[PDB]
Amino acid sequence: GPAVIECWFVEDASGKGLAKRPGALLLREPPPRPDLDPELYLSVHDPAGALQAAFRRYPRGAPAPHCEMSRFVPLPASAKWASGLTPAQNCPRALDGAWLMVSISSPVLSLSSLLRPQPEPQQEPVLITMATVVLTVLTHTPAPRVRLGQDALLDLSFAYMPPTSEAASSLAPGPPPFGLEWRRQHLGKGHLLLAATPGLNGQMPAAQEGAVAFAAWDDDEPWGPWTGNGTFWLPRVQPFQEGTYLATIHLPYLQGQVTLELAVYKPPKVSLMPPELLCLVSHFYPSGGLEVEWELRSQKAEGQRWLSALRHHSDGSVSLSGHLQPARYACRIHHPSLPASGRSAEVT
Amino acid sequence: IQRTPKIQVYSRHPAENGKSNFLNCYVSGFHPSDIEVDLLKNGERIEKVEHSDLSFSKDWSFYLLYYTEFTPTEKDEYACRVNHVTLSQPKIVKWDRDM
Amino acid sequence: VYFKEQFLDGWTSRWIESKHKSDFGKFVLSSGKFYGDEEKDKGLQTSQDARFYALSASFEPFSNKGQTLVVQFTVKHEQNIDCGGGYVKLFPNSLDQTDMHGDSEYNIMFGPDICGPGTKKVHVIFNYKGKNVLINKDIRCKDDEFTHLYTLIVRPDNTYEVKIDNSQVESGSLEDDWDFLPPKKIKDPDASKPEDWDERAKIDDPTDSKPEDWDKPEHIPDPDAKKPEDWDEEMDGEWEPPVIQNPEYKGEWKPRQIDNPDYKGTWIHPEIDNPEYSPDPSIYAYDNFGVLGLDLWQVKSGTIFDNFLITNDEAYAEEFGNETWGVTKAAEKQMKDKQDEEQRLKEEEEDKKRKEEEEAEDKE
Amino acid sequence: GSHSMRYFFTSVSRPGRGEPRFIAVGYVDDTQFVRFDSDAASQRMEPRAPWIEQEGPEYWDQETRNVKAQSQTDRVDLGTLRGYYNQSEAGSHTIQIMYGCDVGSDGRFLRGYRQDAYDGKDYIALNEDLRSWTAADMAAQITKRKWEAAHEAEQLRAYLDGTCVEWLRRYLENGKETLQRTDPPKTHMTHHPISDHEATLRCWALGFYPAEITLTWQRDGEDQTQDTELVETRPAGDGTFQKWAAVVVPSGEEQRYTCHVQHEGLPKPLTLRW
Amino acid sequence: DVLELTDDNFESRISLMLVEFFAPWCGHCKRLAPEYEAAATRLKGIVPLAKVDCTANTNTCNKYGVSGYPTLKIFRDGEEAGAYDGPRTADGIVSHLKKQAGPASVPLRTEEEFKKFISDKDASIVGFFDDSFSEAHSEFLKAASNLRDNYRFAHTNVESLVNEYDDNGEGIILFRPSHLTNKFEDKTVAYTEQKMTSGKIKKFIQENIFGICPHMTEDNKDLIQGKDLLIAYYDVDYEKNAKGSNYWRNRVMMVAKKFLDAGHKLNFAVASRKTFSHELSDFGLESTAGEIPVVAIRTAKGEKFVMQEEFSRDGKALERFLQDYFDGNLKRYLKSEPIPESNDGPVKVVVAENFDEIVNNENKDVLIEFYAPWCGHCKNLEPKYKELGEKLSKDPNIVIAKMDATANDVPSPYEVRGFPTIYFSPANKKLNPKKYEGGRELSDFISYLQREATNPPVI
Ligand SMILES: *[C@@H]1O[C@H](CO)[C@@H](O[C@@H]2O[C@H](CO)[C@@H](O[C@@H]3O[C@H](CO)[C@@H](O)[C@H](O[C@H]4O[C@H](CO)[C@@H](O)[C@H](O)[C@@H]4O[C@H]4O[C@H](CO)[C@@H](O)[C@H](O)[C@@H]4O[C@H]4O[C@H](CO)[C@@H](O)[C@H](O[C@H]5O[C@H](CO)[C@@H](O)[C@H](O)[C@H]5O)[C@@H]4O)[C@@H]3O)[C@H](O)[C@H]2NC(C)=O)[C@H](O)[C@H]1NC(C)=O
Ligand SMILES: *[C@@H]1O[C@H](CO)[C@@H](O[C@@H]2O[C@H](CO)[C@@H](O[C@@H]3O[C@H](CO)[C@@H](O)[C@H](O)[C@@H]3O)[C@H](O)[C@H]2NC(C)=O)[C@H](O)[C@H]1NC(C)=O
Repeated sequence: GPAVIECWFVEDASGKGLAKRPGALLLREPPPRPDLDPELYLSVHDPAGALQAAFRRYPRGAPAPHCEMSRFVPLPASAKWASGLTPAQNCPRALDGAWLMVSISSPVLSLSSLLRPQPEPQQEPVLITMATVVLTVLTHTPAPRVRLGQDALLDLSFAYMPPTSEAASSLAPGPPPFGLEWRRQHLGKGHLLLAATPGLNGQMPAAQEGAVAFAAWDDDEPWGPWTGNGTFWLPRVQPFQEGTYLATIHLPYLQGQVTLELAVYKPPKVSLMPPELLCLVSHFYPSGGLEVEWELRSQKAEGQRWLSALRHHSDGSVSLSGHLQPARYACRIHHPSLPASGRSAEVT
Repeated sequence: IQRTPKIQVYSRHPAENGKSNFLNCYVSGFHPSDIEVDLLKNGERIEKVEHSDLSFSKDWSFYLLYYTEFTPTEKDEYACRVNHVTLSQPKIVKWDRDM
Repeated sequence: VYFKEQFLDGWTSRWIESKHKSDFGKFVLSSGKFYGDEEKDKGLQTSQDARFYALSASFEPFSNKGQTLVVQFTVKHEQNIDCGGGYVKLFPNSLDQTDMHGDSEYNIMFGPDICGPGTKKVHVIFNYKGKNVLINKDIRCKDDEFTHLYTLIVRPDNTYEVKIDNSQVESGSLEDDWDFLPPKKIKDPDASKPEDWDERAKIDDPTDSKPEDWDKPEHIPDPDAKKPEDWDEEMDGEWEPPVIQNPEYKGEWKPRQIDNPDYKGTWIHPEIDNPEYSPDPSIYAYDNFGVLGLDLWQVKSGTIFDNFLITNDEAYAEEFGNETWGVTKAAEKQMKDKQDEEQRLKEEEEDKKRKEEEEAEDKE
Repeated sequence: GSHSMRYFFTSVSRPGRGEPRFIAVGYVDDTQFVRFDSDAASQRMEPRAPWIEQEGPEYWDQETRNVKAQSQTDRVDLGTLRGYYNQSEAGSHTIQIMYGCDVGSDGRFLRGYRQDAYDGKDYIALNEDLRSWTAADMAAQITKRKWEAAHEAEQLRAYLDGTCVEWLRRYLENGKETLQRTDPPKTHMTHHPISDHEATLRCWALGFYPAEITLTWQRDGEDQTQDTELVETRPAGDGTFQKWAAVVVPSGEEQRYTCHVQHEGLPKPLTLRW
Repeated sequence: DVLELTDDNFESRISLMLVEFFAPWCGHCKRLAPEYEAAATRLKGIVPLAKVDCTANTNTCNKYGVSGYPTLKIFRDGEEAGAYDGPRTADGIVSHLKKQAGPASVPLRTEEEFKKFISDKDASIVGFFDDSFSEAHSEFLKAASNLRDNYRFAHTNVESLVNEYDDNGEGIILFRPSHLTNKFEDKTVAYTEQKMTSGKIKKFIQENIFGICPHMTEDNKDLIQGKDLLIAYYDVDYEKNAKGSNYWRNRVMMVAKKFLDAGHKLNFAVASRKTFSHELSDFGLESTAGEIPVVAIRTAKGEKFVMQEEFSRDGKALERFLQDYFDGNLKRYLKSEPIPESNDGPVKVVVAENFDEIVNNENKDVLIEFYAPWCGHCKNLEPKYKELGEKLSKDPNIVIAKMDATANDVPSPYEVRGFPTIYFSPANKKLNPKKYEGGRELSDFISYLQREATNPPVI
């Protein structure tokens, strides 16, 4: 796909607020562009193989990915359940150098890679600050749309390459244990849906709301870069489970967090009843976005009309009844879930 | 995230003939605060409509309670009209005794 | 009258295009889709998107030393520009009209420069001692498609006044809002904060003394220290009542140490006249002005320039700026509203057509 | 039951009038006791409840400076956020903050949360675990790193377990006459013949407190949660609340249809029949 | 206050000395930074302190082998020494630094100094050598140097002290802490050998410093843990409730001494519940928070034993548990959810509690399936496994099982790396289960139980 991702280096210093500077990545003769700041122009050399292959097949002509970069230093996982990941009181030496959270929030696939760059930009070659990817967390469905009542599959594939350093801590050659953590943040709810630590053993917080995650390294090779699977299988998606589902891959002093908005849609059913016409709408979701239109078959129906309050069914789906007071008379419902033409109902 | 207001017109007491009551138009769930809620007595705006403070809610939405006194009568149909930044045309919700 | 331009095709005789680059944009004489008058609003307009422009006009050389200089011009952003500039530049006699590059040797730059929401400010830059100096003040420049007047006045007392639409928008002195001689008053480096000058002042025992009541023992025997009956002091040696921290323990004896006592305020280094200060009264003066140029990069072409005036009298420029811009503005805005109503009618018709096509597709 | 105490702050950017509007309120249960309104000329924590009225003016000035400084920080935060999101200055944008704690019936700590939300989209929140923050976008991620750097989670944990809960007990004790009170609903139930083949039965939970009530329609002893209709609890105007539940029924079959009303102030769940 | 010991001047200024390697990004170093500064202020003159920002000078950490941050390491006269193994708080650093400041064996010059030294909260080895050139004193000096980081050594030559102690040469006496005095065990133990040898003295101290019932609370932590021990956890704060601690340790002491006279090997210890509250989780003891002392056993092999019975003030429960353990009847306590008595169903619900009863059964072939709740693979495999169970319920010799592997510790050679893993244990092969890593289909399962199990499977 695009070999140059125009991005935005968000600065984290409190004195300068959240000021943005330019600076663009470069996947895979590096094309030079002097406009960018030499510190924030990274030639992403990816040994994991996940990011460059993911955006290699990314559709051509797509809008520019909404990349956002910033500096972050590795702080240990705050949640108690992840303590097993970091049980020592000393920070490993392999985490030397700077760390950048590159969150490519493209409309088709999210991502959150951890780039550890080199100290200085290239002098003899073009101004490129070489960098290495460590933990890529790519989601293939950044905005799923599950019909009410069925289950949702929140894709989440991560890839890890251990930080290469002089000291090799190969005590247990193979895939290190990690902690997956899914979390819904819908208008001040903040429920911990599930937290898992494959490989390691401990008393995890109970998976809530029937959620199960396929969290397991696909490979078990002793050294090779490991591409794990962390999809979220939430069954019977009810309206209260709508919202952004941020998923975090926890590694020793590493966090890869990506969000995705799970929109729930339930196509309505319409009915005209016998004078004052009552366009009654059956169970549907989401509550908003509905637009009643009236037609005398055709032309816009004359006569004054009003709406009814949302009669919340306990499941979450709502139902309203538009009343009009004035061949055939038809009411057309305009809801995003149903075909935008409108599942209209007519009485002749 | 411009959520639409959810009008709920009612009265503090069930409607009865010749008894004062409070047509509390309860507008809730909207965002942002740019709102105008006017009660109507058979199509015309009511002048003395005391409103309550822009009370906030836990789910990041406001809710106002525009209440005015009236004597439930079977000749006029009280209504609540609400215009906002998200809804295209001011919603007009009639006051129903049963609902 | 240093320079006058109303565009009332002879302008190409007095306007010249540089040949420094092979991709310079082409200017066209036009009044735009909407205007206040068909002929009065005629002016140069960019007609090529995402290209550089360089157009310069020569005139009689003159100097601003000892006399007020006023520049005046109207810019129309009818195309709703997203990135570009309406600024103009004053060049000396030595400037080459045919070789005007992106940044030629100029004296004063005055006019808007808009490229995105963040940048929406008037860029006024002056040359002094081989340096381009911008203003430290944030002058906001109008962004809507209507024509907007812009005026600069500099009196020989190194004072400046910037006006927008015949209305005063900024005023001040050159030697105070720029970086000509930034050392004006320097704080004394050796003026360190004295040890006796307390900043976080605190006085102990203002209206209190040692209570001696809170000075209770740290650990006291437990009130319910009942020895177990099965305990044998013979085998245990000597049973003792368990002791615990007393509820009456406090922070020793704090005599209500309150703040803001005998406070002389925060100490600062006193400032003295900087010896590096050297403002010049002739800062506003220039050797000569020979060319009026406009070298600007515009992503979306359609910017109209008209009503150029360079003179020495404030009232003269103000009167002509009024009698041109104000006369234009009315008919401009009413006609514009008329065509906007026509456009909105067309959009509503298109929306109705789309809705009926969608309904027809639904019926099938 | 469980009680709540919350504090809300809301900076609404009003383009054309200079400084953004700033509204700060405090809620014990769902009854406000302080409301600092920036638009009003008083510009103080004007009280609205008896349990807060009997406070010395020094306390009022303390909350005054507190909320003033919070507003001074919040307006700069709104400005920098509006700059970050790349959004038009002409539009009105809202930034909201809230912090509070929930106690159980025994008075001990039960829950604590502080949340921030820009434009109504949850910005950054403190987990109910009181240990880790959750951040949706990356501006919230930067703010999360900033908080974790200072270990202010150990500060808020001090407040939420401490001063928040202590103030909540003090308010519930001084104002025990009006907040700890519960009131059973004066329930009704009505019939409406929508047609000759169906009818609507609507049981009214009317005039109760607090709003945590549940109405369910047992059909022949089995809860028919699927086809029951209900409106959200609506304030009545004089402090209490009122709700409304409904069910569609075959005409003239009102034998086995029980509107269970459950409320804290009731001695036991009640049963209704027509 | 400390000097930054970068590489270019490291060996120049390393020439005791305490240097802490640190990395600015890590929160651990910044947490102890004010504590480290306070320790430097409180240890001026005795031991110099220094900071090293390893992120700049890689050579220092590469040579010193410092793979962590912080990794406080002491340098005795510019010579690498043992890493500081203790709390990173200022108080602990100061305590260990003052311990290092003194010589290997403290030379007592006055009798009052002798009482002051033996009055310390920890055990104290004291040597009495009238002759300065005696080989016993030199051997004691090397013994002190070798075992310095574990025991408090002192030596003296006062005539009264030497005469009141041994007065025959190699006068090594171990004074146990003054707050740990008891009856059945003598407070003072004398060294009895022909010649004082560093190895012999070290072995003598290792076998005699603990006696029967030591108070091990964050000190001597390794010196006791590692053998077949017995820890009683209970409120242990002497400066506030020394009487209760003495009472409970005396109970444990008398029962332990009774069984020691009976002639069995089992070391004992008492611990404060708060200090070792982290270790209470390993024994599944939560937080008793009561005056009753909880008692637990770990053996050298790693087995864990817990009393469900309350620790009686008479001591009957203690001796009962001791004789039970010596007989060897109680089952190792592994973290196990309370098994339901309703183990009915096509698939048998196995827990670590009854894994031996069900899975380790001798006259049946069992197929077990380790599964986790959040495991999506296991949730997907559950219905097929249930159908397998209901189909093969007619086979008496074979039963399939599932044991939750996150809330129930997997026992036996059985080991799970990735859920869901399935294992097959034949009737006469309980020691060598086979890991069924083939397909995951119901028909494949039926085929496998047709291939392996001797008894013909049912449908
Ligand atoms: C929110 O989201 C919106 C999207 O909707 C963002 O909008 C985008 O904004 C970017 C800019 O940030 C736009 O990028 C533009 O892309 C064009 C091609 O697509 C570029 O041609 C254009 O290039 C300008 O910027 C680059 C980078 O800064 C410069 O290198 C380049 O030269 C252009 O800048 C010149 O032109 C500007 C406009 O005229 C001037 O303001 C600027 O100063 C600079 O001027 C030079 O060129 C002129 C002409 O030759 C010279 O005369 C000048 O010299 C004279 O003036 C200087 C001082 O200015 C004196 O020192 C000197 O003495 C004088 O001679 C200069 O040499 C853009 O990069 C993008 O198109 C937008 N998209 C949309 C859809 O709108 C928005 O940015 C977002 N918000 C935030 C906050 O990020
Ligand atoms: C991560 O794990 C999930 C869950 O195990 C994988 O999703 C599902 O994986 C199965 C196994 O390959 C897929 O089944 C396949 O289905 C196709 C079409 O139905 C069929 O032709 C194949 O023979 C096979 O049975 C399934 O499609 C797939 N997706 C679902 C269930 O939505 C996922 O592939 C794993 N890897 C990731 C996410 O990178």
